[PDB]
Amino acid sequence: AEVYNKDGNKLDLYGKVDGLHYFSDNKDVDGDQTYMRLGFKGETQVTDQLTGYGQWEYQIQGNSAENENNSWTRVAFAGLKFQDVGSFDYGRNYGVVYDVTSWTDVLPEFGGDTYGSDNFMQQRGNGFATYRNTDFFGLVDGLNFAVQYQGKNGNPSGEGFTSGVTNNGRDGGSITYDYEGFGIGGAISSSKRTDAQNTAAYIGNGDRAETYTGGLKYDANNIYLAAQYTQTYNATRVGSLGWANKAQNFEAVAQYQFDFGLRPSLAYLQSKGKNLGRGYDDEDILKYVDVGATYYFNKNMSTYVDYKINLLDDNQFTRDAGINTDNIVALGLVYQF
Amino acid sequence: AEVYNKDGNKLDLYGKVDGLHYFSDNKDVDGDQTYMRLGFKGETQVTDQLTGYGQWEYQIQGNSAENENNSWTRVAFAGLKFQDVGSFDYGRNYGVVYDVTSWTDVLPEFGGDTYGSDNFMQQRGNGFATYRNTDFFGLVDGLNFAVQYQGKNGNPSGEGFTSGVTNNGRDGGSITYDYEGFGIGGAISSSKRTDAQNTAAYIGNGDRAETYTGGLKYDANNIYLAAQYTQTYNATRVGSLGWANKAQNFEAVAQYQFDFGLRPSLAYLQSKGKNLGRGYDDEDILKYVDVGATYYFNKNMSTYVDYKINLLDDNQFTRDAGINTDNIVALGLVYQF
Amino acid sequence: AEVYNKDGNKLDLYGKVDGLHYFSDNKDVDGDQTYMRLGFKGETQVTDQLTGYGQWEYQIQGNSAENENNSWTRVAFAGLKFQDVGSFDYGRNYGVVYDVTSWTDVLPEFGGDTYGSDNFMQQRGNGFATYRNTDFFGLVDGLNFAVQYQGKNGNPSGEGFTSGVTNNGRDGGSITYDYEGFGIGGAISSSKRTDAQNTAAYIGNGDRAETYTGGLKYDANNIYLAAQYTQTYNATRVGSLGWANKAQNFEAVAQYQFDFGLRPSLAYLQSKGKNLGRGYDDEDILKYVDVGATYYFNKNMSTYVDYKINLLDDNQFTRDAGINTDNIVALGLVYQF
Amino acid sequence: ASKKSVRWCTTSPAESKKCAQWQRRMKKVRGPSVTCVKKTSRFEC
Repeated sequence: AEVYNKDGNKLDLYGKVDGLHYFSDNKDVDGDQTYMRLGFKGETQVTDQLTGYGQWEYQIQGNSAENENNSWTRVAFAGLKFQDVGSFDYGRNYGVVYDVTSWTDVLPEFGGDTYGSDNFMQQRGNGFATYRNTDFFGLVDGLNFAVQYQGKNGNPSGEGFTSGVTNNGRDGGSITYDYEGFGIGGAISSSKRTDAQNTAAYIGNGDRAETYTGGLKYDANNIYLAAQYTQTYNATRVGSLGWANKAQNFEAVAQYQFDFGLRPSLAYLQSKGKNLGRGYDDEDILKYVDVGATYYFNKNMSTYVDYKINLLDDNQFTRDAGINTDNIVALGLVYQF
Repeated sequence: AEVYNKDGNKLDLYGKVDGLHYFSDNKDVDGDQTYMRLGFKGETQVTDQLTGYGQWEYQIQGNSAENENNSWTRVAFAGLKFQDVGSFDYGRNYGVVYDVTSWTDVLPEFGGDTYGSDNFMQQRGNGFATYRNTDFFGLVDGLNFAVQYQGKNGNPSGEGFTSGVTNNGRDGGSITYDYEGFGIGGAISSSKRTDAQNTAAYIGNGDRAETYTGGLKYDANNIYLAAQYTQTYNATRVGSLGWANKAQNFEAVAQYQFDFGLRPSLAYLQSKGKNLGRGYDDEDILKYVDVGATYYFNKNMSTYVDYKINLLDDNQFTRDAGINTDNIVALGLVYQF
Repeated sequence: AEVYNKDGNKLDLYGKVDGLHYFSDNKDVDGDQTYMRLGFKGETQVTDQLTGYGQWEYQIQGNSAENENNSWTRVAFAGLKFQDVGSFDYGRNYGVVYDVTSWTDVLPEFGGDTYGSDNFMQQRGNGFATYRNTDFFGLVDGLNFAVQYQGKNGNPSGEGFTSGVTNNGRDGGSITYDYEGFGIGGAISSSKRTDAQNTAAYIGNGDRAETYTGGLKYDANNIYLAAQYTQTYNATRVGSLGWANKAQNFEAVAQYQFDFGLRPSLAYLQSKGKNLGRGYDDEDILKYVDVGATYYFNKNMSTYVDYKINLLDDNQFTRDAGINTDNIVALGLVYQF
Repeated sequence: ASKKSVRWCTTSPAESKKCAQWQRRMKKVRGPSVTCVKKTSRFEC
């Protein structure tokens, strides 16, 4: 909600509670998923060219006993929006690879898991410096691009420590084009991978991590259609088994937003692990049809249903990796401010 | 504090810092108890019948070193208020049994402890779907009732895992009546108890968990009078010993609210463990006269004194349970927005 | 941001995100330091003499993976500002010794580290009762003083537990004078130290802990000039080694604040361990020249550069203590509301 | 056939309602890699 807004400077304290439940054979996603997040957005406008900004978003699970704490930081950064030039922001942000792969992460609840968090630059993680430019400098229009650099986030440990660091399921650029509905967008990224993430513990001759990504979308008059395809080298988490030498990830959504508020979606997603290590071979990391819908009471409240028809078999594979393979359904009631 | 409130939708960011200290012989409750909480309330009003809502309350201890973290989620849910019909809300919420037993949880600091959190539906817990109706449909007045169902919240584990789950100190309806001052209210509730909570680890042949509760209160012209009596089966935490096969809980408060601010309270409460397991027998879980007062500077600030004259003896019992048995005094200074 | 502010009572929800990087040989401070804090100040004005207040400030690291939680409570108290009399507040506060030593903790990033958090009364810690008076009762002017008392914050353990307690790196008054720019200030403080902190684990024949402190400052027309010299007995943490029997700490800053925004600082700080235990002897706990600058886009956004030129040698000493000895640079962009 | 290793050159009638695992379990991981390359009689490859 746009709270404070006085002389140049304006705030938007914001958030939602989401009363969310999951039915699933998988009693390890089963049941109660309530959660909430709050966040602020901020801009002080410093001149007419130049404007500063910040953003902080933070989720806190609301499905556990006062015993238990849990909740983490989603996004936290400051930057400067220059005017022709572009914006810059350092901080915990979304990886660029996310400018295009986001084209399809919009299911009522599911999708946006052919990548993950603190997964190089695919999606969200620490230490991002991003540069963004909007219609190639005001001079060609709904063409734009982003380049970003992330510094090493290494070991908690006693060889390559980093201040603020981690285990390693947790240690680029894009351009995209417009002419009213219809987006194409490429994004390429590449990350040196640390010696910790490189040790015959589960999987990855990991040299750099590379993802290569093209996307399509079409959005206007109530129709939302999009596709993103991207293949990765040494960068798709395959369970907790370490990473996936090659993997081809495909994701297409289809949706219609009704004048009265209901908005069905239909989606396919999958991820095909290519030449994996350690037996295994060619093997599907994710495979599922999504069917579901959400309903907006207004722009402030709503409910959704979601139904992952889970297209993968059990095997010493999935089981190895601890990849859920069952269906789930989600039911959610949510109020956002 | 009523921050944002523009077209239909309205926010109330709120909270308090409570500068709290405890003197007690019990050096395990002794000393500094500072904490704080903040939360939001939300309504968006979707039509004239139908209005949305959200709440989120969250406390953060304020009594330890920057070393240490601690702070959990109190409440988090969204729901819908229908109009004649009633409200619904899924979420971490207060158990219904709390509609009546709250009649007496109002001491300046103590009380509210013949039951606890994540204690089935007695008080506060995850996974609640609640229905409430206000004057038996607009048609008979200051009669209402609530029914609610909470989902299993099982093991963290490898037999009965649930998503969002727990150890087991941590794995309903009410009706209440009005005619100006005077409340009667019963609440009945009942919950299957998991195999985890059922295991010769401390206490409970625990089949369901049943609490049966009626309450009385009287409130008007400065006098606040009330009583809540409830016995439970297989549902009152006895220490960390697991549960109490039969227990009888009684609680009476008396108060007077002065024109100028000060508001003495005087209250009794106990808890009678009936046929316990594992030796023990009949035995008091809690027994104490509370004497205490709070003083309102205005509706935003105040101090209180509170003094649990603690009427239980030491024994391999209390001791086994780790039940506090000394007095305590609390002294607090609070500022709330 | 002064959010709510209606009839007497007024809130100020506030905070910042600070996009912060460290380059350092020391791969243990190195890298990404993003973090944020938010906080609230509150006053309800109760009369014309008497006014209520609250404050709570809280940081949440913004440099780690959603894996990881981290973030602690900075300050949390409620008090009462009387009018001639003075103010009082119980809670988690800054200790009085900080009235004077703060005269010099204003570097763009470094400084304020010849003392620490939860370090008796030197800076910030739990359980502080504070009384402060402004110009010795309205009646001599820019002379004030503070006296304060902190309750024991003992063991988590089985001898001396406290409620809200701690390991021990973690178990007063001041007066200061004004005539326009130019401050002198003295602060004296003394704390009984716990048996836990006194046990031939690393260091301190620790009877009371004692710090004696005088400071000078000069501030008006863009110049900022200041010094603080304080010696402590049995109260300066020397690594994780336990305490420092005698130590002299010195700290001088010089800064000039330019009309357009940039505001260079130059500073020295050191800390001379006298007669340590356990071999060691006399020995520098901290020694470094600070050179650095911050630039104000406006009162709401800005960047900074900081550069600790770190004047200490490696030895079984520093090393023992785990005291950083290398230089560091920090680069930050911050946005604050 | 022709992708690096060796046949099992088979025949027609019920004889191979069975020629399975001398391809999979053969593989399970890889083993001395057997195709089959069935076919009416032995006078084959």
